[PDB]
Amino acid sequence: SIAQARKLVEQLKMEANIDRIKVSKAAADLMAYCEAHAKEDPLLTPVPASENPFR
Amino acid sequence: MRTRRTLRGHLAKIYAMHWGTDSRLLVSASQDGKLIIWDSYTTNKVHAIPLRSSWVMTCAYAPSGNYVACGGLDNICSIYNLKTREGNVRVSRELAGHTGYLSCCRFLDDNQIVTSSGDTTCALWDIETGQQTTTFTGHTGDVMSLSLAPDTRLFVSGACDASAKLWDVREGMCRQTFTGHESDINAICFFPNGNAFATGSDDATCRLFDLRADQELMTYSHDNIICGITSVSFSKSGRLLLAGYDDFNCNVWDALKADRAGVLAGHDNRVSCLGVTDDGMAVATGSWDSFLKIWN
Amino acid sequence: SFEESRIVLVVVYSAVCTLGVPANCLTAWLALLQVLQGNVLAVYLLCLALCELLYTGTLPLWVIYIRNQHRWTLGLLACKVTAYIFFCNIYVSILFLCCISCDRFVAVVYALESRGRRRRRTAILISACIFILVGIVHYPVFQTEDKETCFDMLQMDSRIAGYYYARFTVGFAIPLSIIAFTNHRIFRSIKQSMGLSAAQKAKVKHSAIAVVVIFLVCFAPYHLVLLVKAAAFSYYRGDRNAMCGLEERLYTASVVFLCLSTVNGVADPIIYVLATDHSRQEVSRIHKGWKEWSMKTDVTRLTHSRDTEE
Amino acid sequence: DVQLVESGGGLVQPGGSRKLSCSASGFAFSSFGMHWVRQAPEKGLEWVAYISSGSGTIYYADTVKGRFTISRDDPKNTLFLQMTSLRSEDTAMYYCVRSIYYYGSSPFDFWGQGTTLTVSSDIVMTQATSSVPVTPGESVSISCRSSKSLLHSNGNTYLYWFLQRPGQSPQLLIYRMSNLASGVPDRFSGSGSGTAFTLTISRLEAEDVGVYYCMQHLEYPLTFGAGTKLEL
Amino acid sequence: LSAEDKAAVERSKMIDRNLREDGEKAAREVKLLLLGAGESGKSTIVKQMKTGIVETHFTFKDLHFKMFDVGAQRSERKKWIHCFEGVTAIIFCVALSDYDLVLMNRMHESMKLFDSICNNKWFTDTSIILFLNKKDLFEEKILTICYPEYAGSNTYEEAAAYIQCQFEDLNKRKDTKEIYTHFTCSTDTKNVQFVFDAVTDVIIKNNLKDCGLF
Ligand SMILES: CCCCC/C=C\C=C\[C@@H](O)CCCCCCCC(=O)O
Repeated sequence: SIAQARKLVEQLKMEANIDRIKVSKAAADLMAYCEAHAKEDPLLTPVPASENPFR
Repeated sequence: MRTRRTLRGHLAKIYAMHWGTDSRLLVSASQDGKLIIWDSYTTNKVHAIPLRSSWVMTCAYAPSGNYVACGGLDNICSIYNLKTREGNVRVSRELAGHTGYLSCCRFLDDNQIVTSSGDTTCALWDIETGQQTTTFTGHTGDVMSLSLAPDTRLFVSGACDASAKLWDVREGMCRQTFTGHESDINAICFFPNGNAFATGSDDATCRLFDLRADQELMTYSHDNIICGITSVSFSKSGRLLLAGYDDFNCNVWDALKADRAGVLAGHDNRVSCLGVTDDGMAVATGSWDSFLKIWN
Repeated sequence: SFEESRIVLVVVYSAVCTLGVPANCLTAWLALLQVLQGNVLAVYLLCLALCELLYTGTLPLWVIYIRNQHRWTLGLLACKVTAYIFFCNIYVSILFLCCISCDRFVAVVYALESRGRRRRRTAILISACIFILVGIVHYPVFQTEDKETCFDMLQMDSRIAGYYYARFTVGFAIPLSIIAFTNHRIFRSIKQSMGLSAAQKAKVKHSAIAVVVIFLVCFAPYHLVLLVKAAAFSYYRGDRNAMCGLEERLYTASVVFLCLSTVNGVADPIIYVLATDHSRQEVSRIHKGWKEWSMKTDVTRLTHSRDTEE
Repeated sequence: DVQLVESGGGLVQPGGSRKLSCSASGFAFSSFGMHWVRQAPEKGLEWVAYISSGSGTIYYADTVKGRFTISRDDPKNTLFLQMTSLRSEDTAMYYCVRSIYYYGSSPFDFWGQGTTLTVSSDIVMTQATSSVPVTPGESVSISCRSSKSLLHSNGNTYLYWFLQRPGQSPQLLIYRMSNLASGVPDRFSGSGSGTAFTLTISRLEAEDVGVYYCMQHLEYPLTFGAGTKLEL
Repeated sequence: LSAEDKAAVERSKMIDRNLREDGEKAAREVKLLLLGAGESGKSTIVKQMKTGIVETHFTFKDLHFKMFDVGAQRSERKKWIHCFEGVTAIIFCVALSDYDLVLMNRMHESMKLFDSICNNKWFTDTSIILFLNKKDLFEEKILTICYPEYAGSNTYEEAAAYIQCQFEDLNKRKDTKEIYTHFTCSTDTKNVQFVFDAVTDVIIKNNLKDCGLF
């Protein structure tokens, strides 16, 4: 099992170039994506019967 | 929050499902040996696929809709042409390059197909040659589920390592190492933005991640919830997280806050697969009680 | 004498009906509860429940309408319909017990053949044939009307009693032979099988013999007071109109036999939940669900109350 | 690919009966629904008969009821149709037609060679003119005028349009007003409102010559259009 | 609501009739789970009834037998063991002459596999059958190498009784489960006779539950 570590640790060192964001800005992506498609979201803003084809 | 139609499935059991691009048709996979393409509005099945290998655990519906992929533990992935001149369903080619059990097949493109297998590695396949172009290694556990981005360029897979590893499709290179799980990742799903993803596992804790952050934003856990998680899906606008559970009921948590927004207790059996349409009108739930049910 | 014994008997009929109605009413619903994940015996006991309590409930209805001293305020069309319900319910119940025993035999011995034949569609086929056979038997019964006393009668001719002896033979004796045949073959096929344990062997012996014994001890002595008619009326020694004591003793015997047969009729859905082992678990979880939706435990209410008082 | 060869289309005595059959090979005729279409010796396609995949539903036309019969054979993989009481209007160049039915299926996609049979209310659709002189390279349009609207309650209209190449089997151009058929160039494109309909022939060249037809698919008695010649 | 909808109804009825017929045809076959461990005599057992898992079909009298051989899976057992929840019988093969081979002797680890598979939650009530292998070699060579705890005679009958007794003592959460054991001679004509009588007894006892009798 000695050999299996070798290609593993370079697999760690090829992840030295981790892209970085801030978790508050990461969640800012999450919240800012919501209102873009919230006008077509039928779960929190369900479509009434005339625009609803699932009746 | 109530059932609008009940497909009632086909014969025995239901393991995986995949919503089509049309958002009207779904594919249903089961251990019986029949794959059924279903219609949501008319509650009428539109296709039936016999299987050479009865044991199947995954299904993929192509974004074009021309092809459907089914596979199992037989080490052979079968891609079927739905639209033929004959009108039948014929497997385009056998894909036998793995030494384990093909846990999840996904359709990046018509040409490029991503398969996750019990060989503890993933491989991009080309339908013309039946040969791996890029093989993604490093996952110590057997990769059980992969989630693909909308861009179809970067995808993540998850295994029995309690960890997730990102992959670049072009060069076969591990892009990120996510950790934080306490158990095997039963299922994984990608956020429709393409910037984040959240997972669930047998430790009854849903966990949110961002690809660039490589960090846990917040965990979704309840004391009464000891039941392990078998499926995860998202709404089109966020503010939602649909999640199957081992407690014989599905639950809906808020994406941002994870309150107990929706209690979903229709199915009597373990919710094997949970899928949401690409436009997001309805949620489809499938289980081994032979029943398929679509709610709104 | 006859009037007071009859009136206290029909009061006890009303009491037995009041004690027995919710059990059979719930029995139908439980049969519908199993019919989705149901075998052949599930829908057979469903049809048994749907054939039970209709006459058994409506008999006390016309009792409490007019306490029967042969008074008929109705046009007697309901009394003929009444008899059509009672006799047919008895015959379908007994031959249904015979056919469930036959299906037990064919399942235990011819186990390979049975699984294909145990579709629920094959279950609802023979039942209609049983009922239509009883209907052809009852068609002359409808025709042989003399516009006379139908509650009880006795005569030298015994034409009605001759038809009743024929109905006895075609409806009781051969069914008993079938029941005995299939149960003793169950006995032999169990004791020659060694894989099943001796305790389970004894338990199925006890259950099957218990069902056979209750069917015998209830319905068969009635059949004895039916079969006595052939000899007794044929020699005229068991038929004298002026010597009314014979009519008295046969009438008291018939009303006591009718009382115990109605007791067994009430007990048939009770037997449907008693003797089998699975019914203990199903009745236990039904009791748990009844307590759950009744909210009689009130333990969380008790916690809230002891928190509020302090 | 597929093979549809009709059998024994010949002379029939007036008022008599004759078995016609399209021998079939190379497709899942077990899972496919089948139609028949009549072609009078000069002008006019109109629908005749329907047999479904499961042989349960049988739909006939006004002059077709009773006097015709239809049948099939799954192990030998072929299709029969018997015609009795044959007169002058009963003579036509019948084409054996396959049509599978589900969401997004393309009915009336393939045709046979023909039946050379010579002896001796309803929705009304008419195309405006039956003759349009053209030039190889300029865009033209032809319009089929129905009598009632084809827009169903579900919001999807049912409307299939056909091209007939001179002397041979026809093709399907566009189905349900928006979907081009396979093997068809994109230069053909249907358009129009829910009641008025018109073609968009663009940059026509020397293979578009022939007669063009329209059809409704909102009522079971299907009736094609009159046909419009597109001469050079 | 037109000819297209009626035709879709006919096709949807058609495929359901085909599905029902195929399900009834498939339900007759008896499913068997083989769990051969290494040199447990897998080639021997497949000869006696005559890259993933290997499926085989053998017919005995009037009864069909589909058995799935899980061989060289090389994966975590839990993730796919439940796929065989509906199987009627689990056949186990164990070599008896592997009492002198240490990789942790093969017998002890085989016992651990049996303890794990018996004590699971999915197999609460599934009848367990186990076979033997290489018993003539075991009797010929024989004790102290693998089981000094026996402290008994090297007589084949006595030793084989001890070994089979200890293996049948692995009935954890097997109150409803049964352990049919067999002295497989490895040359006995039809050791499928044990399987047929065992599956017949299971079918009989489950038929009692189908009637609700037991
Ligand atoms: C012998 C003394 C006189 C009192 C009458 C004694 C018994 C009368 C006993 C009754 O079952 C007989 C009445 C005939 C009913 C016909 C039944 C028709 C049928 O259900 O098949």
